[PDB]
Amino acid sequence: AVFADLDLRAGSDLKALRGLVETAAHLGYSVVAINHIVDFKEKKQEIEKPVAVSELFTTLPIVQGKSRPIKILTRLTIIVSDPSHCNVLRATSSRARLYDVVAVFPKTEKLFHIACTHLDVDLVCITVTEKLPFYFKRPPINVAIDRGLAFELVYSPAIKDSTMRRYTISSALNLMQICKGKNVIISSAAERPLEIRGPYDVANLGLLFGLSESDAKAAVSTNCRAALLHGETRKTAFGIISTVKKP
Amino acid sequence: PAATYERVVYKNPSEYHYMKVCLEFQDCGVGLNAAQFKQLLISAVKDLFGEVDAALPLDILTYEEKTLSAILRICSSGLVKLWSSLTLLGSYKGKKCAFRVIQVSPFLLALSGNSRELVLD
Amino acid sequence: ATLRRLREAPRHLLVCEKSNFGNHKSRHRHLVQTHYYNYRVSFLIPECGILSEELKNLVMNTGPYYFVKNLPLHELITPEFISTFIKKGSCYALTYNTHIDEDNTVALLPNGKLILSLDKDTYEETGLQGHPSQFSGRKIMKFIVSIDLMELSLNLDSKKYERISWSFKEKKPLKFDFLLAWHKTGSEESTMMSYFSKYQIQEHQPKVALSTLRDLQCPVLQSSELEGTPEVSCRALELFDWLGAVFSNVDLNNEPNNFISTYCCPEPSTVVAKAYLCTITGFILPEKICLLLEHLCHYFDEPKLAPWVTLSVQGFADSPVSWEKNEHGFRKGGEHLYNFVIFNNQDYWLQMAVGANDHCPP
Amino acid sequence: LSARQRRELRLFDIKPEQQRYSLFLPLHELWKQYIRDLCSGLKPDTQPQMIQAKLLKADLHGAIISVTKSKCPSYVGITGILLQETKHIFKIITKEDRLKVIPKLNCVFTVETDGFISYIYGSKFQLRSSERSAKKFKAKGTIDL
Amino acid sequence: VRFKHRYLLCELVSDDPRCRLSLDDRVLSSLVRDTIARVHGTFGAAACSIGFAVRYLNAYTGIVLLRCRKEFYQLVWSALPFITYLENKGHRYPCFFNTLHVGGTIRTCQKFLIQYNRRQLLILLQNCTDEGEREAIQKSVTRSCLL
RNA sequence: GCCAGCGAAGUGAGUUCAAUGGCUGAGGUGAGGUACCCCGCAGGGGACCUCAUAACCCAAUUCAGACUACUCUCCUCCGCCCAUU
Repeated sequence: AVFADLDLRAGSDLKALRGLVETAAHLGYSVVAINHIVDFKEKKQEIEKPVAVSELFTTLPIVQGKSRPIKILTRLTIIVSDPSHCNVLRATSSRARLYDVVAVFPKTEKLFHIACTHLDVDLVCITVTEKLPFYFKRPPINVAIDRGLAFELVYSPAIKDSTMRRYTISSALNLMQICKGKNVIISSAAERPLEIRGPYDVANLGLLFGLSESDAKAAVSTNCRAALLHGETRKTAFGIISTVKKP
Repeated sequence: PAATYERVVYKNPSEYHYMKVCLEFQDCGVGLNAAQFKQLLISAVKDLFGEVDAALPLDILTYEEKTLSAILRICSSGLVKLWSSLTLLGSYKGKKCAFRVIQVSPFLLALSGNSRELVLD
Repeated sequence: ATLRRLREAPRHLLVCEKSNFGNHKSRHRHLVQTHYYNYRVSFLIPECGILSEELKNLVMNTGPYYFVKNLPLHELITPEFISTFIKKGSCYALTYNTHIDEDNTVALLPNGKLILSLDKDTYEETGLQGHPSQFSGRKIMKFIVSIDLMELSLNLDSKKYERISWSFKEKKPLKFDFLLAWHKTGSEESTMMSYFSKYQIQEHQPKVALSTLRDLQCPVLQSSELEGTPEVSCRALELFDWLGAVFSNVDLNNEPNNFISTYCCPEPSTVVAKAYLCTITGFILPEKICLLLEHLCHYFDEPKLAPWVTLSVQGFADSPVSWEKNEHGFRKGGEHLYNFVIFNNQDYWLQMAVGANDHCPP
Repeated sequence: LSARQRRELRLFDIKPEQQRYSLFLPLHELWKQYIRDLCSGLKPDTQPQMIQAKLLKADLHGAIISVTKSKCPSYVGITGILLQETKHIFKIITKEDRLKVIPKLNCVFTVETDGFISYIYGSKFQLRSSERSAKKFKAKGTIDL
Repeated sequence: VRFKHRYLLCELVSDDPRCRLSLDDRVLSSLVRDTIARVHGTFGAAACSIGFAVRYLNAYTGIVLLRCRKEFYQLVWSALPFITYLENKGHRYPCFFNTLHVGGTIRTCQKFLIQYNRRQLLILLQNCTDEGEREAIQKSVTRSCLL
């Protein structure tokens, strides 16, 4: 029953980051998750100290609700088109062990097949910009919903154009018609310093997609916590949690 | 003289829905008007969802200038379409406006008293 | 399928009743006393400018209440707190600004039942026996644990009391911001400022808002007709929607312009020169609402100009249990409210407004 | 042979319940010294996946557990050292003489090390636990508690 | 593993057979998308970008068979009367009219087209009373009886 | 081990560029509340209102049996833990 969990694609500078954190803490949010877009052309890996939130923010974000300390997550969104770049991401399962939730973005149907079949990821990114048609096979979706794969739908087409709005709503209606709507969570991107709307109306932005009259909000509020759970069971251990506790 | 007892139970007699929204304009160029807000509400649903769905029976209550707050009503048909139209951020001139909804009710009393904070200290 | 989801429904329940004050079967006093948590108590009188002092002294003395920051739950199960506040009066307690579908919410009943609605994590970490209450289809969202303190006060050495004490003290210390009140029904006086002196207790008075509205177009009613006769009387539900429109500080005529506002007043009606409006906002005790309802009943003893007065009470929109057994959920909104339309021949109307997912009592 | 070995039993009775639990105290010291001689590294910090490998590959027979979250609330708040282990349950002994049977169905156990605390989700840990140290531990399923 | 498709027949009723000769798949698709974009927004027109497509077209006959989804055929068939003002090389005014709505099932849709064509042949005969068309009618009846 | 086909009408649904569990209301069942009615063993029976009636999945010739995927639902054998006499 953990609400207020979305995925943000936002890094420009510290000032815009502080503004987005203050805006999210003001409106309705209690967990901020920052994505980092990495494409297949650059192939860069800077994982050790790239962001450093706690050394630069001031000790607490204050919200209007229960006034609880906001947990801040650092996630990685990897755009993967080539199959060799997917093999590079296969090589990163033992070399560098950070970035609690690993989010792959597929473009090839064979690569999307082996992503749901063999490749150990947390949440598959599905965004459609500038004419990307894609078919859906149902038994890997069944293995995905049996495993725990929550499908990410990162949306921000309303700010730039309207054709991008059309392709996103068409791909989302196709996803809701084929995937049947078991675990699909939607999230907003942040390039401009104000690209966030109300938290209760994200439920209707998912209800325009479909998925239920109420289990859209119930499914995002359950499956984002289940996504943090899946990332934690990938990070710590698959059945064990070992934490150093020195009182 | 008349004194008696009678139990009457209704099913969905509400037929209306009200929205209290506080406006958060980004730029300092606040050239608001009562007619221009209505024109923006018409032009948003037209390009976003439809001109047929833009002329839904809607009106504005307690339109406040400095406080930047208003109440919009639509009947029980296009409330979802109104929420999504105000979600997808239809603009007017090129200064992009953030439209953030405070509260929605089917009642003008539970909305008018308080629902959001319920104590502000 | 999706087009029907665009326009299906939010759920609505609106129940209207008519009754007598001099009737022995009238359970309005039980319905006010056994309703516990209240936020906004407003009353409306047509054709009355100056308020009497007897009602003004009742309005200015509806509180007070108390606010304690970070109070642990194991203070609420001590025998001193039971023998001091619970056994000697009506003690009311509720957590502050914790959502019922999102966060943990604890409430205390005057019968002695501490009822706490928890999520799955807190229900597993405390280890108390409860029941599955709020679902998500096949998954379970929120549990409710009820602990009857009056039965445990008779046997303080039982295993149940030490189990709950070990669960609250050492197993999972839960702290919340508590709103507190205590209706005194005891000869031994002991204030709450001296008991909770270790934590930052704050005494607060309810806010009083007074309004005198001009040229208000009030509908004409019949006492012995709920549905309303054609062309003589109006409907009580349209009068309730107009009541909400008046309490939203909105009262205008037809305005043909670009920003078209079509609003039909309930007709036939009567123009009222002065409308007195009072709103009390805070942690309202139901016994003060009982004295207010008795004073509004006895207001029509003298020949007055008001045909009917209005008493609307909106409760807390973030409480676990309201209307004596019913669960207050939050499906994108929804509240619970009750109204009184008091006539001059001791007849009244009992309205009940229900939000999205909540059961209605008789 | 199996039905011929099931004559008396190999399981506990009423008679070993009253065995004065302080006599079972050197089993905890044995397990603690076995953890001290197994890991043999404490001071700076080192490799929590080495700790997950030691907690997967070793037999947890005769160890201190405590139920920290479970689907039944009455199971939660139970500590003690464990004595038996079966397909989907295992049996522990607690304080003043009484023993409890905790099922590994949907629950998680806090285990106290010499200087560490480990949460173990007892969902996939099942099926004749000599199979755990043998083979076949893959990455399937998450547990929401 | 499949999706229940819906189909619809529409007749273009107009004179001046340059309008009958002015038909193309891309032009009709862009016309229907542009006239839905005026009536419906992104949600209505973009669902026609994935679900709606041209399926069967005849130039001289003027019968157009189109596809549409289960949750969108009401929106498509409500968007069909608002197809107005086709601007082209000449000043034309074409207009669609629905014959019958067939729930998928292309085979009986082709069956109903044959009976509609026979009704369009046989009823036009008595009012004209001309042998030059009647000879082609007799040839068409003979060729249909050879089938 | 081997050895036996019928091109002509149209399946208590028979489609194949691949239709058929759509809406409303009262009763069934699992529950809650009662200021309704009848009968006099504290009570019993009927009456009024609301919530839940899902998931697995989809037929192309049929049937029998076995399999795997189920949980609104019913008949039993049970185990553990909590509380009482």
